[PDB]
Amino acid sequence: KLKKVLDKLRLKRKDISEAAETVNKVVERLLRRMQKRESEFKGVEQLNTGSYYEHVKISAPNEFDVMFKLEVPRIELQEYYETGAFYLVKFKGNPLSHFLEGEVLSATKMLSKFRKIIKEEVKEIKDIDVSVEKEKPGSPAVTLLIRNPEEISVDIILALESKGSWPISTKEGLPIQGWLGTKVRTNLRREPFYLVPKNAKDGNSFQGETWRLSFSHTEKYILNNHGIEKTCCESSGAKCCRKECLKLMKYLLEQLKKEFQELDAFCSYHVKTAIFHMWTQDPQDSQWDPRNLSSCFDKLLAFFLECLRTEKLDHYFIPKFNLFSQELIDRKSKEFLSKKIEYERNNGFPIFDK
DNA sequence: AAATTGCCGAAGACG
DNA sequence: CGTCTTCGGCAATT
Ligand SMILES: Nc1nc2c(ncn2[C@@H]2O[C@H](COP(=O)(O)O[C@@H]3C[C@@H](COP(=O)(O)OP(=O)(O)OP(=O)(O)O)O[C@H]3n3cnc4c(=O)[nH]c(N)nc43)C[C@H]2O)c(=O)[nH]1
Ligand SMILES: [Mg+2]
Ligand SMILES: [Mg+2]
Ligand SMILES: [Zn+2]
Repeated sequence: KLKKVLDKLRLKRKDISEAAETVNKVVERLLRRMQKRESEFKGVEQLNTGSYYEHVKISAPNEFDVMFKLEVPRIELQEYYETGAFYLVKFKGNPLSHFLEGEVLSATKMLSKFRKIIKEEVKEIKDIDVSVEKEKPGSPAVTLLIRNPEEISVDIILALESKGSWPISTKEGLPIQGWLGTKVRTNLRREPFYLVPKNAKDGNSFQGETWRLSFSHTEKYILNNHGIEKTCCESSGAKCCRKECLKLMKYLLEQLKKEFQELDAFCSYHVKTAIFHMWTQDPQDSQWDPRNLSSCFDKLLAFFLECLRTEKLDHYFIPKFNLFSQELIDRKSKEFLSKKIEYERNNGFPIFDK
């Protein structure tokens, strides 16, 4: 049965071809625009991210994530309160000076200009039906809506790229030592880290100047290199069911979110974070044999439910950042989700049949 | 130095 | 399952 669900979740190449062709055209055009000329974003480079490029996108290739990353040398980070994830950016006749607010590089000012330029360029596109979605307060994304004629959304994410050592709140994160190993962990942590203009929610409003850490590049690597054995899922190695379990859990949540508005606070990143923890807890590829899909999915569900119950789901890269804090998600919402998941779990997952 | 190019891994399609 | 294919990511090389 789970196999049948995975078959239906599996993307079709025809859909992939048609969607990628249009998405690539639109993005290539926006990127070229940024790169020329007298703009503060001139040196941005593209990094494709999220579920489509990690091969865990489900049902249809109808949502694409892409970062336009700007390398910003000599930036100084000040942790926003003790959040671990959120930062004020300051510096040691540059283009980003327009976005200053004191010594502080305002995420909001910079994102607003970035968004302005995207919109202007989108207006110039005549051969493709593309519009930009209304702004969502606090979000780092400029979201495009493409009609291909089928609906495809594309999040363009501005990011700052810093080549320095990662902020200390990440020091005991990425606990992959017994799974992917020490060389991998050390090498990953020598790569750049990113900041996206997602504002910290502070009480009733957002702090407009704040940025949030992003490890999209590291996560992409992990998804593509996820076995304790180097040949995991390769042509001369054994297939595991790690990604299949992730797809099923994402589907379960998507389906539940579709019919209950009280689940608005939950997102796929919660599921992705949960399974990162599970892959740490069960590092052996033998624990993710396709023959044991049902059992791996069940263990993931059990862990997720325990996260809910204990109101604790630590960010995988930033252990003191609790995604399931009361500040972020009300206890009642988490109890609501537990009930719905337990029900589906206890009754053969009827929601999988649409 | 911006743009093209092939290489080959991941995984869909098909029998 | 094996073989075929397309798309993405890389970086040399123009
Ligand atoms: N590259 C990137 N993009 C980030 C990001 N953080 C947020 N984004 C982009 O912003 C929008 C909205 O952000 P959000 O915080 O308000 O809500 C995100 C949305 C979902 C997952 O979105 P996704 O990026 O598209 O993930 P997929 O892996 O592609 O999965 P699908 O469901 O299959 O698409 O989760 C929320 N969320 C909460 N916390 C998040 C986080 O820390 N990182 C991410 N990526 N999402 C997070 C979403 C996205 O386009 C970031 O760090 N890097
Ligand atoms: Mg996505
Ligand atoms: Mg998205
Ligand atoms: Zn694998």
